[PDB]
Amino acid sequence: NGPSRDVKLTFAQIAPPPGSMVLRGINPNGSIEFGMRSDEVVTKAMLNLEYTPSPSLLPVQSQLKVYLNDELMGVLPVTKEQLGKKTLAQMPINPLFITDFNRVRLEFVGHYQDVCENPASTTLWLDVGRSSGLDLTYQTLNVKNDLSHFPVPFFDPRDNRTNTLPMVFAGAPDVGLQQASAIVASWFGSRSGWRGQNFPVLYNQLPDRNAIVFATNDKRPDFLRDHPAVKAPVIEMINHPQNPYVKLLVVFGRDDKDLLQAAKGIAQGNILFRGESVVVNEVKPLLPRKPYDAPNWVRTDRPVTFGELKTYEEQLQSSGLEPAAINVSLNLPPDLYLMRSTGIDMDINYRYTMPPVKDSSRMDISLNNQFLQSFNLSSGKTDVSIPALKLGATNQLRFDFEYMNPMPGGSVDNCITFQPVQNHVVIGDDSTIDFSKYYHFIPMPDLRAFANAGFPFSRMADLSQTITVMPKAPNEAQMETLLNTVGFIGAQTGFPAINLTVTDDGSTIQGKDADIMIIGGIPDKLKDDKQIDLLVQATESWVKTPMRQTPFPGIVPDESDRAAETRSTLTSSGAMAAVIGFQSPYNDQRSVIALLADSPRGYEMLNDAVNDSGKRATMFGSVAVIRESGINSLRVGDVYYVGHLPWFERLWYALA
Amino acid sequence: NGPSRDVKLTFAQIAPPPGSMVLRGINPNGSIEFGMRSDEVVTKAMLNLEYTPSPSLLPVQSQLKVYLNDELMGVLPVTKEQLGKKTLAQMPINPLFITDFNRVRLEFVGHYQDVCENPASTTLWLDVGRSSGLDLTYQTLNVKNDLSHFPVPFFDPRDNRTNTLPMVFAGAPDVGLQQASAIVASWFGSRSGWRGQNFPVLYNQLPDRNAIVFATNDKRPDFLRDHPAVKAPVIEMINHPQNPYVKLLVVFGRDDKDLLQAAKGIAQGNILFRGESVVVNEVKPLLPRKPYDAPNWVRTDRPVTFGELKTYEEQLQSSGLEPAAINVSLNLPPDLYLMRSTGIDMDINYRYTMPPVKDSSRMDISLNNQFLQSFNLSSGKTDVSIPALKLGATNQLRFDFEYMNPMPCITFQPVQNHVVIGDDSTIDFSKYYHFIPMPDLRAFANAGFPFSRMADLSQTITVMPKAPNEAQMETLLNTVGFIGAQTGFPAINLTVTDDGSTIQGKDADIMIIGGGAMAAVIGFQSPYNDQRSVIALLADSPRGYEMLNDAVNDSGKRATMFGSVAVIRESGINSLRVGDVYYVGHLPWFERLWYALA
Repeated sequence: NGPSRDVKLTFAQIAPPPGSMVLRGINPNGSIEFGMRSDEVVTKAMLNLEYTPSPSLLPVQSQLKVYLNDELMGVLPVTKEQLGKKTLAQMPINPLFITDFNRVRLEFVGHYQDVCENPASTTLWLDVGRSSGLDLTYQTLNVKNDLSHFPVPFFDPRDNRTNTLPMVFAGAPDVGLQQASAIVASWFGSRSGWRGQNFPVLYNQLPDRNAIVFATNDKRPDFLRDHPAVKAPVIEMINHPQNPYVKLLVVFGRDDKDLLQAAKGIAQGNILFRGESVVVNEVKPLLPRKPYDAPNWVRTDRPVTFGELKTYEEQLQSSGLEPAAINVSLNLPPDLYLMRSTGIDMDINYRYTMPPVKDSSRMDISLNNQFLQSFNLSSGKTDVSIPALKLGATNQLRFDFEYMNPMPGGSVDNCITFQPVQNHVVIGDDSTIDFSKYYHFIPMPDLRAFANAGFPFSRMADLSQTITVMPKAPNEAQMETLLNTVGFIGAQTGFPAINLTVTDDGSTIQGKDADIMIIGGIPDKLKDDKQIDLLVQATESWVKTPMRQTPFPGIVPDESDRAAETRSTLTSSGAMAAVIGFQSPYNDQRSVIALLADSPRGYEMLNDAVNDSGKRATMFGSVAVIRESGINSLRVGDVYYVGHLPWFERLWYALA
Repeated sequence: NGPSRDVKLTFAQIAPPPGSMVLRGINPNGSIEFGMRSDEVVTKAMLNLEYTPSPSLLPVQSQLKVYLNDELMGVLPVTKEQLGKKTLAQMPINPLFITDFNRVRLEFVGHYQDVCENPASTTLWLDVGRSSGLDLTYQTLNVKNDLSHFPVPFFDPRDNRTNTLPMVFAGAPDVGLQQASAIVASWFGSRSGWRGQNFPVLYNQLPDRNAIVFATNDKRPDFLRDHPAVKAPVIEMINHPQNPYVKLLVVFGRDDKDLLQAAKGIAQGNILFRGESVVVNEVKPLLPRKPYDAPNWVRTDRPVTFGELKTYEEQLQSSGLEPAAINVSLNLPPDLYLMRSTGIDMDINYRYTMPPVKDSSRMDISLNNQFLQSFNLSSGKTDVSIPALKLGATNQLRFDFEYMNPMPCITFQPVQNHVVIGDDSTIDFSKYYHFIPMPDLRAFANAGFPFSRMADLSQTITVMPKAPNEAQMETLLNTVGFIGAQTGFPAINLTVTDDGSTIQGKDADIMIIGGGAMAAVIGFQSPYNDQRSVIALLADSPRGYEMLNDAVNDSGKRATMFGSVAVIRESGINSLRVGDVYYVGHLPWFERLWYALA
């Protein structure tokens, strides 16, 4: 009935970062994870395995077991012909046991002797290659047009892929339509988060996937011509006119103000979505946002507990003979002034299963893949000071419990066989880390801060102090750039950009206390700015190169190194794009971030760089050149500080 | 369909000859690391091994495991016929798992008993001969003509070999063409610093490899007498007319001024390179270079943190059962005055995994394989003083963390250890002075110091013959590339001349190139300025020029150059200190008085 879709899930993508897995007698389990959308059903599942059982393995006694959601799918005994050789195995997977979240676990049973044997012998291994995969077939279901499960058909949280959500307009959008689409894109990005954002833009065209359609009583796409006129903003979930398995979210309104009201209702009142059509009556902003109040950032009004940092329950606990590391994500306001702090105070309350005798078992605390401190297990609330030099906008805290498991072996005459006992390790939810004793002071421009948190615009999570400058009649590429650059900011903040202001004149921003975002090229007034270190015309580009580009500089800007050495102007037909940042001429505390492209291919490259988190993480400094090869960043230009340092700190640190 | 290249690698750790690599229970791992050029793929790979397993090993329980990027390529179980005898075993390597950086690991699983096994038993060993290695067959690809990867096909950073980059002209170059070629060679040497640099020169002959072609409207090579006339300096990436795998970079311009502008654009504005052709419109300098601002050298204006000495992240940390040594490279300007103070102060912050009980675990600090001082790991700050007499050449600072790994029969899984050297560790060089007697060829052969005091070679004039030969251009390109490699910066402001009358009465250093085979390097004081100097690169025969270039590009030969005059002949390299001795610098009066009194 519904359309089908064949996917191959290679172990290198859905496995631990190495991709491969060596199953031993002491660590016999290894799992892969995959989810299923609420509008899809698996009709055919097959697990292809490429593994090499160790020689010296007893053939029929050594086996490899495959589990799906703790249900046995089959067993692969190690035939004598397979000892020490690469083997190809096809294990069918029953679709009746596939649910929203699915774990496929490989269990290895291994024996090398008919007599006394050591489970931890290093000769009992079976490594599964990363070329192994899980072939799946998905069939789309005809879900009913109910506005409950509102995001589900468009963004499904059970799907870990990039949320590709097309947006359909009648034509070139006006300022109000651009603002409403930006609000919707920001909300969808905040919902999708780490999965990624992608908003293809179609003008008067029906797409082949689930999409959002913006319509007005006057300006509407072709397929909505027969739709009756509306008296209020109406949100309808209708079927695709040609594909009943494709859903359309039609945001209909009398005009741009009605569409804006509907977008705000989507952003702030989606909990009341029901039926097949909803009319938005009024959204009342009772309370404004405060600086640095993004839901995805660490609160700075009081010490934050580890419970408020975990994203899912049972995250701060691990079990097993060798328990997996515990990871806590620390997201901070990018302008936290930590250049002077000796260290950040962190009180850790950790519980573990004590080994019977004193050994070298320990718990290792690692920040951003760097070892910080170690605590011996054979020893309440421990005080740990983490240096602030390596604290960025996005941080990862890892707690590794290295266990030396002393298992007896008896004597030479008489052996003993033991059953290993698993260990339990817990990091308490009462553990706290304090970030409330620091000020907001950053050496702008910081394209790293931009690409990591949208800082100049995410200082207010609703983007109320941000103005976006767009061309008069933007095309699909420019609208895609705006939607993607708003969606990724929404993803980092966790809050939709309800109060974002989009302008077109380019001169109304004069004398306004707002950070500026430029998409369709720098206006004439700001084009002659002396702080711009990179400008891209249709085919002519010039850049300013710093005196010294240290690969790993300290947090101190070192303005002597950042001084521009030479300015080189080059012209070519090859595509390029750039993101630049400079001080606003109208306010010393404000900033301007401009996304520049010279061609459709340049816009494609810029959009890909914005969408890809890995490509974004490579942006730093003041200018980020995007080419076919990749992204190259320069730390060039003047340094201006945004924030307020009280005179207490300045006087205290004047005398060291 | 392209050319193929065969290489043979050898295990990294191995041992000094005539030793061999032995894998034991403590660390049964042997690794081979190699990088891949972006224009090459591996067509056939194979690991040849010559190993002698211990005669007291359980045969089939003991195995050899080969990994490639943490992917098992195969296993080599020990056989009863192989116990105590030399065994030759081959293991194919799948090219599908080869990436930019590759690691081939040999893992040893050893067993001598069924119960009560001691991992530290002396009977668990596997000797691997030095003849064991990896046989690879690279194949050259036809890469796209994109300047976004501008240096990739000419100088590949992932290539560890010497970068041989032929330079093609149209004839005897003029002064402007010489200057532009020198700028380009300086930039390429700067990009390929610690690896060798060689720039063969051809006058009207296309080469068989990647090359840089300099052409003007009036003067073109024979194969370029079809390109339309250009109205601006143009840099173009084109295929070789008879070999689509060779690739050429064509620097086309109206005249020598346009070629110079294109060279400066290559040196500075390479971040804007895109497409198959770029047009350099204007390279406008804004700021000059201060002395001793070469990026390769340590800062002399403020204390240097260890983070700024890092070439890659995670260099200062190491993990494992026995963590590997941590190496920091220090390049010092070869004029610091260290005849007054005892040494150089160091502040070191290091964190480590504490052993469960106090033992003889220690950290060793080594300077150029010379043991300096050991510290004990038990409780982490540390203040050290380093004597400084290795100016110019690169210095390796090694931190070796040796753990005793005490034994708690009973079988246990060993726990890995983490050692970290802080990025806030500080070494100081800002509060010193610049003073050494200039007429030393060691300073030249190590850093190009008289000319490298300014990275851009602003205060340097080069004198060349009227109609230079291929060898006469090659020596200039080689020396400018060597200076660029030592500095880390292109020589954009280098001045070349054809007649010696311009250098009269100029406050700038002079580098003269002129004339069985004899090659001589002469250094003496500049007549027109007491603080300047002149280094002459003289050679009579073309063979003499060739051996001079070989000496200047060979590190071992450069290490045998000292004094004021060096003479290069087929019998060897001889250098005798002749002439007077004078000093350069700005030593204060009271410091001079204190030094004289001391």
